[PDB]
Amino acid sequence: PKLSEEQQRIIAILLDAHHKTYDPTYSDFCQFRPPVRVNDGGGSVTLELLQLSMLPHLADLVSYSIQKVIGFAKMIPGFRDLTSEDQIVLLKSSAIEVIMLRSNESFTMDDMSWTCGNQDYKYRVSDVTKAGHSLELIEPLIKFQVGLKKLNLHEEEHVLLMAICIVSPDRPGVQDAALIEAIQDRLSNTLQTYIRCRHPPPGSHLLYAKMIQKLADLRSLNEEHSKQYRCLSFQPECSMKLTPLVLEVFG
Ligand SMILES: CCC(CC)(c1ccc(OC[C@@H](O)C(C)(C)C)c(C)c1)c1cc(C)c(C(=O)Nc2nnn[nH]2)s1
Repeated sequence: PKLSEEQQRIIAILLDAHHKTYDPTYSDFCQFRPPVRVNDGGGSVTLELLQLSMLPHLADLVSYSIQKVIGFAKMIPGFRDLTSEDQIVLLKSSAIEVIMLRSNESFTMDDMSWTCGNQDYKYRVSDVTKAGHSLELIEPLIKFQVGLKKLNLHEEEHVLLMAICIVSPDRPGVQDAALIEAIQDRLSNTLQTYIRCRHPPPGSHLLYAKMIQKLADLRSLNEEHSKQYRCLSFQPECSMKLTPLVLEVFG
């Protein structure tokens, strides 16, 4: 097969959008409220909810990340042709899934952590539980990160996957499903063609089907995250540890 001029333009736009919305040096992380790691009885749920020591830092990180996702989405070919109602629905419903995809670049299989520079910005299972989450979310999240890392995606495939994730016509509340489907089909066809033309074997074997499966896995992680966020919101005064953007997107 062959990538058309339009498909190559779409790829060039998305790579550029990524380069403009992802900092591989994590230079802004020092501006977030500082990470706090204290004694909590070996990860006791009770003391983790009493302290929520990692919540202001990780809420700042997710809020920064939603801002970058918004910036990326604005550059997706066709996204600005949608109504403001469809843009909000797509952005709110995909935000945590795109964050999970984005975070894979800093994820390392050496020690199963997200290494964003200094050991202060090295995140593990323990840090997520220190923000109030339980193993029902962080165990399959780690499983997803490893699974995605083993795909060894080209940057072109990585940007196309995040773009396909955002522009999903099957999100609850979407009005113009037909226009969203036409945008995603253009992106999905660009991806299938890219894999056939540029991805060499063995890595290319059933890669499109594996990428689509990661999108289904992301929906299940989104529902679990949404359940965990509701339980965290029952904790008195925890909203003051969040941000207006995080409260709007997840509330
Ligand atoms: C995806 C995993 C992880 C692990 C620390 C994460 C953070 C907060 C989390 O929960 C907190 C939320 O539930 C609240 C309550 C809404 C705040 C959860 C469940 C996971 C992130 C790691 C990195 C590097 C991320 C990021 O954003 N990477 C980026 N962005 N830009 N450049 N690098 S996110």
